[PDB]
Amino acid sequence: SLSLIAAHSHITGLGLDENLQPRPTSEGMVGQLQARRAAGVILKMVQNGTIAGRAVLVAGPPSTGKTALAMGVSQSLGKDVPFTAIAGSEIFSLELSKTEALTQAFRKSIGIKIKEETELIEGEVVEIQIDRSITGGHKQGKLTIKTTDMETIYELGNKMIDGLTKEKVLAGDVISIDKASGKITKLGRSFARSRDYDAMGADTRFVQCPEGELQKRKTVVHTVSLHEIDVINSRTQGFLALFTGDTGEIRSEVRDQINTKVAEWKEEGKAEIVPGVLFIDEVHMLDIECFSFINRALEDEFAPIVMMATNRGVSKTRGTNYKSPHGLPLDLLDRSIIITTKSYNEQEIKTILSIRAQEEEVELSSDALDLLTKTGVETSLRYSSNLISVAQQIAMKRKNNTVEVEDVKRAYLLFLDSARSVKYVQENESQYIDDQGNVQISIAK
Amino acid sequence: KSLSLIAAHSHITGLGLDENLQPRPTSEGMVGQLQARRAAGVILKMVQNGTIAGRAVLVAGPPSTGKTALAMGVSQSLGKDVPFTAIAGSEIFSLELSKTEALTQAFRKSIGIKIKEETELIEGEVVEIQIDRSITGGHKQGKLTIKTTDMETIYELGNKMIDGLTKEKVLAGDVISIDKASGKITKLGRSFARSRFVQCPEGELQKRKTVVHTVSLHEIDVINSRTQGFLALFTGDTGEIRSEVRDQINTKVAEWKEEGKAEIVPGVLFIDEVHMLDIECFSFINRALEDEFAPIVMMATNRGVSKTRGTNYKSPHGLPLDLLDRSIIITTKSYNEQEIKTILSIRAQEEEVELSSDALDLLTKTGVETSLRYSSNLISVAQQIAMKRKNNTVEVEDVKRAYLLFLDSARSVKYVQENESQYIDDQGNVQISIAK
Amino acid sequence: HPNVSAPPVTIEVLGSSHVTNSINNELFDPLISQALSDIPAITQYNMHVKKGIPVEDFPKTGLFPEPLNKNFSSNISMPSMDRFITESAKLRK
Amino acid sequence: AKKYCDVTGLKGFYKSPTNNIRYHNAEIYQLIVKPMAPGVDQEYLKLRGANFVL
Amino acid sequence: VTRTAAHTHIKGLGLDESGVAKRVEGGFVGQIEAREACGVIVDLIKAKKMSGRAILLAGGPSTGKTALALAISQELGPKVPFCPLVGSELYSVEVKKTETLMENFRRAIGLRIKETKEVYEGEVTELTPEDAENKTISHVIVGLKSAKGTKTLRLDPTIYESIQREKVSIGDVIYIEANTGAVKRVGRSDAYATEFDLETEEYVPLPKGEVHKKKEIVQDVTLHDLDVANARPQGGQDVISMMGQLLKPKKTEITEKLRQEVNKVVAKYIDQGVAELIPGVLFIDEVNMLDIEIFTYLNKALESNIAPVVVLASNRGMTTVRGTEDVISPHGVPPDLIDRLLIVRTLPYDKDEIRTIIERRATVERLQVESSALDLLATMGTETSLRYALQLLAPCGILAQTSNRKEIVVNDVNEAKLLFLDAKRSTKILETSANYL
Ligand SMILES: Nc1ncnc2c1ncn2[C@@H]1O[C@H](COP(=O)(O)OP(=O)(O)O)[C@@H](O)[C@H]1O
Ligand SMILES: Nc1ncnc2c1ncn2[C@@H]1O[C@H](COP(=O)(O)OP(=O)(O)O)[C@@H](O)[C@H]1O
Ligand SMILES: Nc1ncnc2c1ncn2[C@@H]1O[C@H](COP(=O)(O)OP(=O)(O)O)[C@@H](O)[C@H]1O
Repeated sequence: SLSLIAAHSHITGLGLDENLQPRPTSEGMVGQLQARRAAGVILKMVQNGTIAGRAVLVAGPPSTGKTALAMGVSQSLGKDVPFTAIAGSEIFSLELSKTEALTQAFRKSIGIKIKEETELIEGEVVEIQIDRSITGGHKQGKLTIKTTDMETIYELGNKMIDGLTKEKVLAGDVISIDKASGKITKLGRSFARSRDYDAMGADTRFVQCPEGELQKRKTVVHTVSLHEIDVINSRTQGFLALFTGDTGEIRSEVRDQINTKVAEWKEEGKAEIVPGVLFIDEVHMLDIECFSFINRALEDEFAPIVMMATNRGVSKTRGTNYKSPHGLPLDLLDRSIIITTKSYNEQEIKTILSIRAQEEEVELSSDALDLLTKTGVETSLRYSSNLISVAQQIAMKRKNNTVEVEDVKRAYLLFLDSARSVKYVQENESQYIDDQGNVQISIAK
Repeated sequence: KSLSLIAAHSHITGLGLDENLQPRPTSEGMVGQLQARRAAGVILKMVQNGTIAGRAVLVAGPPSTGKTALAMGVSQSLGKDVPFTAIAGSEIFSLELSKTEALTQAFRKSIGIKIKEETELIEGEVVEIQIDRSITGGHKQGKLTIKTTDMETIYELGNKMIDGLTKEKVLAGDVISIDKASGKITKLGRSFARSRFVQCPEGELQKRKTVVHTVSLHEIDVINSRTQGFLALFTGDTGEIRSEVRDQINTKVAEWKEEGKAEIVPGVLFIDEVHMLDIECFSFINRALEDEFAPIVMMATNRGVSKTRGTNYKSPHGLPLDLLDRSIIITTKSYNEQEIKTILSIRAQEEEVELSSDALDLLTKTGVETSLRYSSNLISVAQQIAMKRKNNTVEVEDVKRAYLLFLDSARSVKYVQENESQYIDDQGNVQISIAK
Repeated sequence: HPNVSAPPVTIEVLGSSHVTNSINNELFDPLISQALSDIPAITQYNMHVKKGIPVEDFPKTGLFPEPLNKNFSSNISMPSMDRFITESAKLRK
Repeated sequence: AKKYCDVTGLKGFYKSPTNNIRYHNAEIYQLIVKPMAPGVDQEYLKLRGANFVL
Repeated sequence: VTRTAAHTHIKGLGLDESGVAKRVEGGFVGQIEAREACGVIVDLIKAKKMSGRAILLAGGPSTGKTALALAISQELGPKVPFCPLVGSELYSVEVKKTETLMENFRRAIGLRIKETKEVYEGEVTELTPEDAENKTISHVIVGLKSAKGTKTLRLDPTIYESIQREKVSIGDVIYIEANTGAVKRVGRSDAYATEFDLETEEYVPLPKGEVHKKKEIVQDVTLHDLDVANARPQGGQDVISMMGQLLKPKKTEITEKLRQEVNKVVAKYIDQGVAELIPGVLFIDEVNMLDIEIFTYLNKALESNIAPVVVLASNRGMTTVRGTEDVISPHGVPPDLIDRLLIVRTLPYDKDEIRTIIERRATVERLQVESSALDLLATMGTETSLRYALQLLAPCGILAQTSNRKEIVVNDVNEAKLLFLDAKRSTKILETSANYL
């Protein structure tokens, strides 16, 4: 409910059939049939989970849909599978090396599955009768736990007495206890016990009294990535480092031990490895060290499928002085299979613009849709998609619900594209600041 | 006063200006630069008005022409409790603070807030103390007799005053100041008893004292950031104070000014060698003077059509065109013979030099041919030569001796250029051998 | 040994005892000052046995790091009378 | 009980150590309390009910 | 009296209800097309629907781009968050530049939480702690007293421990907030002032109001306030410590996991109706100083579901992108990023609208200027530059003041022109002289 309408919100997944054959327009993806079929093949070898460490690169001109196809793959992948979409700019960090940043991304994109078996007793405490042992060992207790429905009396050991005293629990406090593992929580204070005390505590929280059965049974599936285990096992209190981000170059012995005991955990069967997809968006913005580590780090069995996107032609590779295809070295293009996208004609532009109009609740007339189609095929798709919303606001300012041609024309007049801005600055170069730091601010010489 | 030896700008006590902002030819230790002194007086009145925020002025000219002297005149003539921050250009390049946030600290150190508060203070001369210890020490009562030059009284003490009087051992004859609210005693010193000495204070104890506090906005920013104590003001480890604490402080001081509990005291930021800043620092200076809680920024530079740091091109004054558009420029001119002579006489007067008229004219001529700082360095060393021959008056032979011993710039340049083979060039080639 | 030893900068607020109480609490926190120190053994015996305080209920102590020798315990150096002989070469001879 | 000035009735912050008379400020002390004749300080303390002399 | 900064005279966009632009309103004069474009933009922001919108303002120096950003800032109002920002501020030495960009992105999204503040003021008459063991006090009964009456309270063990923290005895004026539980000791009462003639106890008088005071407030927080609230490398943000912690915490790279969890908790609170989501504006002034790596991260981060409206401003022409060698581009913006942008052009000015600007800034700063002095200032502004005239309004008023006059005449203008020099005249002086001016 927090999420708003983005540029890519219309995409719900790859519009495939059961035979990996894309429909002309399904699940918000229009055209790119060969590219969508290749992405579907990649999706199937992810979902099989039998092949490790493949590199697939998505190449195309700008405003073609490499990012769109990647997040479509993510949506068709579903939850409980790790998906890491990072840019190439996130690698360069001050306290972490670039190689360790790629290792953190690789182990953030692969995880294991763990099943739980919970027998929870969630209820409001009525009374804590303590049976004080004379020697003090094996203290007994008589807990009076009570929901709205039923109440009963339980038998408590010494360590559960210690747990209920190391965090202060009183009468009227809502707790839950697991029978199998012995986990103790304190949800807070029941709402029926709110008017006893005139001023609340600093930490005191008000929760509803639970309903229904006292003792409930539930199973939970947990998906933990390998990087989270790397963070946890590194430090004594390492769960804060999952959230602050201060990990600090986890050594190789820790990762080797974690890999070998995840392997023998798979052997004894408590966990099952779930592979995932790492999406390195704008991979041309990387050093040659990152490319070399990507090449050598894809040959481990715990390596995810790497998807990279590039709009660069034959340009130079960063950190060197020679030009290479796609801005990538030939070693990376050796271990790669390229998905090549192609630009759109006017019908695909019309359908994508209609989809983005239906996504943002903008009701487009047919003539205005044709005008936006012409502006899209002339300048770019994304300029027209950004023109739709401001045309809607212009129409709403004119006390109208739908957009006409006049609102689109006024939106085209008020806001400029890249080409008109380029011509408008190339016509008057004296007013702008040059490359040599020269400008004329006087309006009359 | 503090620790004050003789410095290069010690003779300056302000701007020699009248009530009509007309500069006197020689007043308050500063001579020459009449237009620059009138412009700096206008800027001084602009600061003293306090209704104008975020203006940038630039003093430019040849070296040794008194731009730093003009800024020190402005600093001395501001007065006390109006903030003045003086920084060199090479100071914001930090290994633990970003350059823009160091500029934000240097901006916010120069805006002060003025809070007036009143406290009760008991300051008198103690006649005698008398404390009776208990059977064990559960309760301690005692009596205290203090006096002034006018009054005399006896006080009954509870537990906490006796505990605060045993700590900081107070005897008969001491003069102490007792803060009733905070329970703080400070020993001012022993009175006039022959048996440190301070006279016995005047009468009317429990007197109302008003202390006016001026605190810069940077201190309130460090205080309000809960991760930084006030010890970051002294140790200097603030560590990139965030924006939300700063905007909270800005709204709070605004509501203090509208409520009437405080009064904003604007100040002057002076940046020495502003041409050593880089282009992004210039950009932040461009977009930081727009703010209402911004000082009046003085920049001093001498470079002319130099390259800008961090860019490849060249711009006037070493500054890009937009910052020069945002600033108004005060131009300093060079000195003729009479102004150099009067500067040298003022400097010799301050450094306690009794010097001959002909020796003064010789130093004046050396200050005309060679820059003024050479002659100003030469007076004191000639005076040391003068006491070396047991003469209290500096003569012409002392000045000639100081010329012969200590070289100026052009003679050293010539003496290097004729004997370039002995030194080390750009390629690191040196002929250390003296023969063959 | 260090040349100057100085306490932290005293903050003085005129007219409020809450500042004095807060600063006295911060500088001399009883948990932390008890942590960097020890309890006297007579007080431990009077606490555990006579007043019946369990051993686990004691505040945590002994957490100050051990200095390298007894010589590194404090910055004050006593004038060694052995050094008085070697200060003057005539006296040493 | 609140302490009051014995001669002026205001807040007696100070009491003289000689004759035990609570006075208001410096003018009161130097004009009345110091030149006070003997035998009338007990007369002042009788109104407060501390005419110690018996 | 109020201080006047550079943009004090502008109050807002000055647009009509129909969307058309009045010629002289809101502190603006001229610039009707860019004002109407920014009005459409602020209607888009007030729609509270879309995320990741971007707008670049193009035009020469001294054309009023930052004026338009401030007009947008006031037009949205104090309710909508606004984070104006210089493009040089992203290069930090504690944390990487992309994480600072994402921190500003979270800083431009705000919440509103309605909460009530109920408080108890007065003197401790009674303090009876009832033990009811089960060494541990079950509850403490504390009675407060002010001038308007007295009231008795029942308190938990934690407020009792906070009371013993503050060293509250009988007769001390306290402060108790019912929801938070803060206990603050104001000082001892005025009726207990003569127990001793001299003691350290600060004697505050009795409060004149009712003991119990209840009022409601609104808490304007941002998302970034929350993320720095629950991501501390060294915890303990709640405890008031006047002297800081012994280890200074460093700014760190806040992970995506904490952002997702904060988003989940905020969505849970919004679905209960407790909190309201107010998207804001991140304004980046002088985008041409951004590195290409920040441009790449901006290209990635303009596609998020919670991103705000981003306003960029630039003045360059065909310029090399910073961090590149052979990438010329309009306004220093790389061509991939400029596809997402909506460029609004800003025009220069002529003499008459410069004159209306100069008389507006004369009226706001309350200097009376003569008509021929205004014509001279307008002509000199057309010749030198606009901002030179704007900055020489005030020394003309100063030189009029020192001559005991309130109206600026021409002689003050020529005196200020002789005293203070523009960039062109100082450059002309710079070129002729040889020894560094
Ligand atoms: N196959 C597609 N189906 C629907 N919309 C698309 C498709 N490809 C691209 N788009 C549109 O393109 C815009 C962004 O495309 P993007 O992925 O940024 O292109 P590129 O991959 O070249 O950078 C989005 O607004 C999206 O609506
Ligand atoms: N008008 C003046 N009155 C008094 N001393 C001056 C004056 N002008 C320059 N000086 C002195 O000349 C010396 C060098 O001048 P300085 O201010 O360093 O020049 P700049 O500002 O160009 O570096 C300083 O010791 C300064 O005191
Ligand atoms: N249309 C306008 N109406 C009134 N004042 C303006 C207008 N345009 C610019 N200004 C004034 O010019 C001053 C500087 O403008 P600024 O925004 O700094 O220029 P730039 O757009 O180059 O940053 C501002 O203080 C503003 O008050």
